Amino acid sequence: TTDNIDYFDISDESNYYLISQLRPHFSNIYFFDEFKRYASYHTEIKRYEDIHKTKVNSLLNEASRAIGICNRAKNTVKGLINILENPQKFKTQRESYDVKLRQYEEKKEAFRGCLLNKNRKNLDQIKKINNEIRDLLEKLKCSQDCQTNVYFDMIKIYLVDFKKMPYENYDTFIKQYKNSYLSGVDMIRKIEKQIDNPVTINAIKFTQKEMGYIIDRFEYHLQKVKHSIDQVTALSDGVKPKQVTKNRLKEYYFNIGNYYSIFKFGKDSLNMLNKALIHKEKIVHNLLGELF
Amino acid sequence: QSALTQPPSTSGSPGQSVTISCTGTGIDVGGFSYVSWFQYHPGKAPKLIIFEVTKRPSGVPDRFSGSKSGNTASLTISGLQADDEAEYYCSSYAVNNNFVFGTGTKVTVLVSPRPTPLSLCSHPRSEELQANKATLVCLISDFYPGAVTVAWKADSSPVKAGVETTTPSKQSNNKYAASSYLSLTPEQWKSHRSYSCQVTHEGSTVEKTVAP
Amino acid sequence: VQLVQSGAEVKKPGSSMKVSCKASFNRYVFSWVRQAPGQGLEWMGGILPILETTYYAKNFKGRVTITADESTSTVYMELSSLTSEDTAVYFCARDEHDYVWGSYRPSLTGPWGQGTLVTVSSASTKGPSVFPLAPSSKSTSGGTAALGCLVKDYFPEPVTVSWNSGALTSGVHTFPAVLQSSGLYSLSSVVTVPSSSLGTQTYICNVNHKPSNTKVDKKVEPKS
Repeated sequence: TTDNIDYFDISDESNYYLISQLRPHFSNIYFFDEFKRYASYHTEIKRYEDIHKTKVNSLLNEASRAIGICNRAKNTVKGLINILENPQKFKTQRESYDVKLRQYEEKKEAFRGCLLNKNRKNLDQIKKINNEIRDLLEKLKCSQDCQTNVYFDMIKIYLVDFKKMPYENYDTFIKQYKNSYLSGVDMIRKIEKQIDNPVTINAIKFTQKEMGYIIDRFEYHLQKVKHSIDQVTALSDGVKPKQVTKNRLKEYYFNIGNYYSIFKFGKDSLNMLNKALIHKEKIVHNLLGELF
Repeated sequence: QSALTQPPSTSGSPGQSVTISCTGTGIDVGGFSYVSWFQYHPGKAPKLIIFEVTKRPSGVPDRFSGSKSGNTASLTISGLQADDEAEYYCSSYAVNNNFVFGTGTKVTVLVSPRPTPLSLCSHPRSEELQANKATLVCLISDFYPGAVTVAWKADSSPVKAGVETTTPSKQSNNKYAASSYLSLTPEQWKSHRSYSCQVTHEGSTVEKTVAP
Repeated sequence: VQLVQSGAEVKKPGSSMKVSCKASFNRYVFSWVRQAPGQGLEWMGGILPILETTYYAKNFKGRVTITADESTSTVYMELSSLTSEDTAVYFCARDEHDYVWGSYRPSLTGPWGQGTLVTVSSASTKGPSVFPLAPSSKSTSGGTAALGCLVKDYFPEPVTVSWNSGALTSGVHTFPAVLQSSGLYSLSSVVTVPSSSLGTQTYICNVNHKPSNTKVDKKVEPKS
């Protein structure tokens, strides 16, 4: 009996952008918020109110406006999960399990695609701001001797922001979950032939089918945060050039911002995927006790 | 996604260094910190040389060292040896439980002599000509490196039909071997004065000649 | 731990082929990687038997299927609609750790299989036609003349060539086989013997082609 399904995210066919039900939905919006701090430094591009007020906010509003069109699909799946993952509520009506299983896969994929199809134009605006950031960064007076002091002043801040996240705790929590989850798969697969409880066992199978999907989503950002933590740590210890070309600095800014925005994107998801995992395991702890 | 990029050939002298690259996208290499390398001997199973971009397995010598920076991972083999001559692949995890390899980088060791091939040409036998078939057996051996080009001349006339040449093959003495064949007919065999087998290796051509 | 795959297979074009991979607790993922001649390694797909999830590369959509049996811990890979381009050396590679190698699955830093070669060819099993290459007395090459046997038109590989029932080893050099346009193989084996023995010593090449149950011994004599 879950009361939230914000763990559902979808990736485009190109697999470059990620859309989530939690604000700001996109990983690149966090990068747009961080680019305003980059432009806040340099004076030749210090005009940052135009990007903040016009493009970014309208994109964040158009993204929040797009998910509201899939609210009926979100509330439709939320009702089908609570009925299927609870045998007492599933047995109230008399629809067969295999029919409700096929409806769940079709009703969920229509909601996921609703988040992607209603944001095709928003993804096209994400590219418009990335090219806008590149076209704006051309206005710097530097060319071949661009200073990187602000580039390394930022890395010192990014190392401190990484210390607030408990990676070791998240690494121990996920391994604690995958062991109690896999052990439950062996238990059901060992008594399904000796126990005559179809309405409850099949419902326990329906819950484990979701839990494996959350671990696939919870580990994605964990891999991406590990990328943001490991790559930035090497930047503070690697080469520290005082002068680079203008195009190389555009690759310097778009690199750390792509790492930090993904970091802040993974920190928000894992905080939700934490409760999303625990809730599914609380049901199993009660669905198994109800079984015996 | 797309297969990772690797230079097909990398060279290095013994006691010096060599650096190979591994270019990918932001969804395979530039996405995760799980980029592995593999040394590959043809015929046997590959061996993991590098795990997690820069972690070395047990037993791997300390001279092997990998790295990465953004979208291009690079492995460096220091203090080259005769055992380091093999194909070196790179790999990386990708989104949605996808795993992609690389195109492979053939590593060579510049610690070897360069002998010219010794060609041995054999004319058709009496038993083969009695079966309405003819095959000129031209054999190549003792050449370094393994890169020869074979050309056949039928009585000072270049012949291109019936020619079949194998790819080079390393011998037991670390040199290479190859062979070529020329399928003919008894009439074409008894028509010309003599056939030749020209084998060009490193700009130097060695030719043998047989005649009825 | 160690992996053991099935022996070499030779399948006809269009047929269906399956390859085994027996392993010595089967919670790891088991992948499959091949290498076409002159090509690079290519991951095909994996299978997590604990979760019953099967992965497949995009280039193989429906042609590869991966099954697993917990009783014997054997992962099978079956490739349907075999073409002449599928001839490669197929490996099976498990992951390093079980579900706890951070989150790098399918990672292939674990143990590998010994390898299984698959030859896709339309040619049929044929015995070789061996011809004796007489030693050219005109070119003795310094007193150590050369004779040999020509193994022409045989299928499939390989063939074992010996001389004097293995008694003669010095000078023997069996060259690798050639693949004609007709799909049949051909090779040669040459010995370097002193020219003084060409008129008194008998030399008999012994070619053994087990797939066709054929064995030919040819008497190589000087030209006369």
